Amino acid sequence: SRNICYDAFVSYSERDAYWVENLMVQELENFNPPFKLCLHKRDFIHGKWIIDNIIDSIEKSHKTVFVLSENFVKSEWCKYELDFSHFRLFDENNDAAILILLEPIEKKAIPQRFCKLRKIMNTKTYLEWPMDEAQREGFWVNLRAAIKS
Repeated sequence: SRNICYDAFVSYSERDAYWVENLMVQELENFNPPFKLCLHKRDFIHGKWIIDNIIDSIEKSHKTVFVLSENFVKSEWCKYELDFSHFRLFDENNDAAILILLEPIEKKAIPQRFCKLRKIMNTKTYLEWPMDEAQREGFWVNLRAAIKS
């Protein structure tokens, strides 16, 4: 396109919206230099359809960031379990997604048909949002690193 690319497309839920739209934005969009983000629940076109918003954002951004939380799992995850004929390269070998664990998640409760997700949890690969405020600086450092990895 003209230059309408993005560093990351961030999918998350409305309940976690404050964190993403304040905390993450200040550490990324307001970083220096800054990152260009497509925020799932802030930049989606109203008229445009759902699947177009998703597929389109994903394709227009270098990476996809999932902000995992109990609520995000119940309310937004499924669409990401079962996917269909669009990534001619299969997301499984397409840079992989960046996962952020905003809060802990009782994987016992996590369905079981959520194969991808369960893996994720076990693989224990994700940037865990620290309870200790003294350790959040490092977190953002890791986040930016990952997005630009």
